[PDB]
Amino acid sequence: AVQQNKPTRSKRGMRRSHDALTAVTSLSVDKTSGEKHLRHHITADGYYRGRKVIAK
Amino acid sequence: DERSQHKNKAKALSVLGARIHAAEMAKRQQAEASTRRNLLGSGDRSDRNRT
Amino acid sequence: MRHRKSGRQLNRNSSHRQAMFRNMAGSLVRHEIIKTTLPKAKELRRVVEPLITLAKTDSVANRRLAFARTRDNEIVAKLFNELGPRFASRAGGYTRILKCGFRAGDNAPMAYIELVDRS
Amino acid sequence: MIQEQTMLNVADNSGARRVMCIKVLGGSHRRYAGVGDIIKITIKEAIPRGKVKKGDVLKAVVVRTKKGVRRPDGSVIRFDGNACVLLNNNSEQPIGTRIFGPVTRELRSEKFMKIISLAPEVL
RNA sequence: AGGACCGAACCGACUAAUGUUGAAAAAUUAGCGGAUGACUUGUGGCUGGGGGUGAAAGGCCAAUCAAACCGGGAGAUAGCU
RNA sequence: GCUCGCCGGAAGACCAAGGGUUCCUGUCCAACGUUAAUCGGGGCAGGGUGAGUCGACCCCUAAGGCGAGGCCGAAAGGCG
RNA sequence: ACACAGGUGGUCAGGUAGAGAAUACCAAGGCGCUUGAGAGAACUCGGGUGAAGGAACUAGGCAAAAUGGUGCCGUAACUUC
RNA sequence: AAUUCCUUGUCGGGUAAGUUCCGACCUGCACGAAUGGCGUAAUGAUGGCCAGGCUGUCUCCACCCGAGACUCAGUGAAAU
RNA sequence: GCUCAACGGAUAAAAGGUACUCCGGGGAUAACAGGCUGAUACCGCCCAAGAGUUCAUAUCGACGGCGGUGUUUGGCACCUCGAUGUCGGCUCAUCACAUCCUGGGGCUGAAGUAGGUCCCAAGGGUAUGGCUGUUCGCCAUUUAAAGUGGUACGCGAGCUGGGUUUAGAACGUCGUGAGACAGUUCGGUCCCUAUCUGCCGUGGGCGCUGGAGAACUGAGGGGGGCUGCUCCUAGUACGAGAGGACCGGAGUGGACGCAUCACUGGUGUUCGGGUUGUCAUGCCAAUGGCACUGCCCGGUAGCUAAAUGCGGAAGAGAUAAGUGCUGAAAGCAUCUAAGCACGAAACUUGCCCCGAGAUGAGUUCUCCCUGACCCUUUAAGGGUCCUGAAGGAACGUUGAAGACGACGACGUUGAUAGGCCGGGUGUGUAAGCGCAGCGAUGCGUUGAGCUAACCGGUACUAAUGAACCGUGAGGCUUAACCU
Repeated sequence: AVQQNKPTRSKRGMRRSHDALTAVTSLSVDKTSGEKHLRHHITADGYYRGRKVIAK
Repeated sequence: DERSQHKNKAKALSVLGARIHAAEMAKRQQAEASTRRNLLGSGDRSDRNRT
Repeated sequence: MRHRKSGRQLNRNSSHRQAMFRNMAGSLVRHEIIKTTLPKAKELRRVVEPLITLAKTDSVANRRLAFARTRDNEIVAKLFNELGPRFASRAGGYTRILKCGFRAGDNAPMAYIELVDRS
Repeated sequence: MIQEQTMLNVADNSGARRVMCIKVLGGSHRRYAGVGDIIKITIKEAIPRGKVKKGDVLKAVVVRTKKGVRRPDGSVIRFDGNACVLLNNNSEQPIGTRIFGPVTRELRSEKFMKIISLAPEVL
């Protein structure tokens, strides 16, 4: 239930070695407005795949 | 009875020996009684072997 | 295991799910575009598209059935007078999901769901 | 599907009315008994002047189970109650001279020819 | 009429489960006993430590009871660690 | 703002006891809220409690306290 | 010690069903309990259902399951009637 | 026997099988007459045994509904 | 002048209980368990008077003797008293053979069936209940068998808490008493979110010498290995009869394991209906919310056992105890010393699964890359421009795959998921209208309406044009060919 010897900072780093986040590989460029956005998601202006899907 | 196995065993052996001796003694008494009962008459005048 | 099963539980009991989907379907056909989380949006289709399909043919029985599944007479009236003739030729797929990022408060993947011919 | 502590009705006129299964014979660690397999039973209720008394220990063969039996075509015959026929403890032949209720085809063998002969209907 | 019966408020805590770094330094859920009486409760008062009080368990006397707590003798003593 | 659900002999409303501005308005998110916070019982500033009849104060006593003189007790003090 | 599933005396007492202040759903009124979103593994908690058997479980029918209201017929040993 | 060590004393009932129970027997280690003896209707969240109904308690576990467990975002302990 | 007798005399003067307890210490010292030893316990062996009608050794074996195990009760106090939780039960096991069953064999006081004893053999299997807290034991009924033991008399950071073992209370007994009992009887809190080793699964990184996609080989490892009954041989061999085979063949079961939902069923709060109380949609009618899915009746797919398919083998190699052939040492005899044959569920294969991280990193098939230059410390060196392939990853729709990663299908040249159309299934004659009845309600339209996860289709919705990672012919030394 509890430890008998204090784990090292080395062991702590070894355990945390897989806890790293993964950056997005590449963003997509909208074909009309030219801005970047996450793949399969609408752009920050409200466009998606050229057409303006949501007003503002 | 006792905490010691050796004493318990000794007591058990003594009781067992007494029980066997009692059983043999009782069997002898029962046989002796039966034989005596058959040989002796009822005590009435009818049961006779000599007059 | 849940082999060949369908339907997201969404960490709610069945009555809550039924009521929530009824409310969400009413809201969607009222406003023509609504924003909700991606699994709830994907599950909302299976309730709002049969209602429109039912609404395609105007009849007293169909209206009572739509009323039983929505409990909002204004919603039923709109469905049968507008959404039925508008989608009278479509072979299903009267909605469209557009993934719209992540919610600020709880990082839930949000989406907009709208009728295909909204404009 | 008869196991220990199961009460059964009696299908013959041997004098017993309600018996209880206390062992399923024919194999180590055996769980259930279908039709046509011996079980060791005790008599828990009898008629006033019959061939057997209450409390006797003897064998019996099961003729009807509520779970039923299955035939090669996939069918199943289910009965409304579990019933057995009392047998002699050594010869394993029926004590009574009449059978009550129907039985099934699973019994037709040289061992229980008497039972299927006396049965009023063999399903 | 009744320290009568069934059964809520109210008082209590018999059984099980959970919880045992708990929501809680003893409670919650489902059952349970009394429920016009030797009942229960609010406000105020009285009984002080070798003393009180006890339908009596050495129980309770401010989460502490085979002698409360606070200050003092006091840095008691300790052939023990 | 429109739906959904929960309590409803209470999870609604008004007091005493206890707390002492936590009440209302404007404004701010550093610290407090087991998350975000523009919101708050959080910070800052201003406002808000109106009585011959409600309650306390006042007149009167119960249990009980204090107790002129008094009795008793080494003193302190106890009882009245 | 907490924005704590605990404790706190008095007053008011609506509709329908119900004997009822029990219980269910509502009115007047007030809340959704200050982390959410997914997924639907073992395992844990609180529940629902179950073929054939019905206590074979176990220290023990522990716990679950079952009975449950009103009117009427009928009701044994024993008894301090 | 709330009491008997030897003891599961012996017999009978209940069970297929009963170190417990019930009814007797008396060889009462070591009951006994207000530190009361033996019964006793009613009463008991009292101790033991048996029977009917009922059942996942079990043979022997299976599926389903929610709250955790698992993943993501935010805050972020402890015993050792 | 002191039986100051505890006699170098603590005082002239002194007994008990603590389970209501409490403090300072000790494993300096006991109970549990471990350690050494083996009196005791269990299992063997040496001599052979005797039991066995005669005959020690078929089976036993007196008087005596020598060991093995650690195995009961002990002996010692070496470990722990700044805590090593303890009897029995549940769940889960693993090892030894002094083998309980199955397998092989010698002798028999072995006619046969069935036995006794010993040797070899641990591959598999090795009950359910009544009674008590029970281990043990007795009893009922099976079984081929209901083994003996080790593992802290295995297992409470997995479960229990009945007994024992705290505080309450009583009975018998002892004591004047407080209290005490290997005397009993009623009641009596079992905590821990796993850091490391271990184990079951499942990934990330790098390596395997250019990179990549597949399919394998098998060094090695795991799983599995049980057995009854009936029939034929054959009522034959054997036997006076009763009874009744070896060897060999066939069928059908019990337990266990793997797989599956086609059949029989369970679940199926996502499908349909019946119905009670209340509230809402203005109201009737019809619905919806709440009352455990309100209570039920059914039930699709999926998951499941009780449901139904399959498996344990046959065969080969070398053997154990054992049986032998030929044969001397030792003219004979002799299974052995040379040589040769047979022999079991044990060993190695044969059956199933994992498996090149097998760093000893293996094998085979296929695909992709064939540009120019600078610098100094001149070498498996560093840098710039152009170039980005095969393939992978990321994102999306997802799955009878799944905790999350992973694995599998699909991404417009598309049926991957949702919807839609048709069908199937489940529920059981919807709503509206008309007719009969004063009315509840019945009949017709109507086997209607509704129908999830199923089946066959259909681009209607969502699966983007891209972009990212991965490079640009792959070191040295020998050997055999090629020119």
